[PDB]
Amino acid sequence: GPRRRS
Amino acid sequence: SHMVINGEMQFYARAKLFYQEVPATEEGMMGNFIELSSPDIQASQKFLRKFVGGPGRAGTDCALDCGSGIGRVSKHVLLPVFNSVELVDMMESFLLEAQNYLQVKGDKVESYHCYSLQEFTPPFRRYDVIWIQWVSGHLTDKDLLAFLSRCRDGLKENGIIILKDNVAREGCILDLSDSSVTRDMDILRSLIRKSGLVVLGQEKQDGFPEQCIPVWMFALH
Ligand SMILES: Nc1ncnc2c1ncn2[C@@H]1O[C@H](CSCC[C@H](N)C(=O)O)[C@@H](O)[C@H]1O
Repeated sequence: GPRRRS
Repeated sequence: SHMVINGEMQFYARAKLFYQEVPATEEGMMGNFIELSSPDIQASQKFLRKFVGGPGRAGTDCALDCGSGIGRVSKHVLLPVFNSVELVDMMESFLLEAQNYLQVKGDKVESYHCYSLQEFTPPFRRYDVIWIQWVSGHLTDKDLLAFLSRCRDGLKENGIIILKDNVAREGCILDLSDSSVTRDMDILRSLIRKSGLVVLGQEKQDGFPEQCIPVWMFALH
């Protein structure tokens, strides 16, 4: 699904 | 392939172990960004509408939902538009729960294909639309290239592929915990080009928070 910035 | 993975068996085995613990729910499919499901679905509907229905555009009889999970995209995007939808996912547990999750809409689901996509051949010239959402990052470059080429052969006349996924701003991100690679635009477009597909249209997803990787929709054939 959606994923946070690294 | 831009990145070769030596150890594709271990790579794909780890994704399976990851999805064994993912709840078979809309929130589970969204990875605890359930608040983004609605803006995701609303943008997908409008983008679909641009490329479906009309002379030269894709027809409305049959769609394929790739990496369907329990069928969130089928339920709210595809089944309201197409006369029949088929699901393909590697997790039998998600496919079985799809029958309950889809409620009455599941009466238009013709087949639940339990395959990994890199081992799947979309039925020849069967689909008006092939939807590929939040699963392309799990295929290696070699396997995604091959799978996109096979999707093209699964298209009826005037059919299209819709690819919707995270696109990293710069470079790529390898996630060892779920065996995924978030590609950047240049890598993804190169793979799309090399598969024989052309971009008919592209759109950035709106309404997502800034701390998220951008999401893009592409219409291809
Ligand atoms: N190699 C592979 N082949 C087929 N399915 C895969 C796969 N790797 C991961 N998946 C499936 O991809 C799905 C990603 S979660 C996203 C599900 C759906 N596209 C949605 O947007 O709601 C899971 O159902 C998982 O089982």
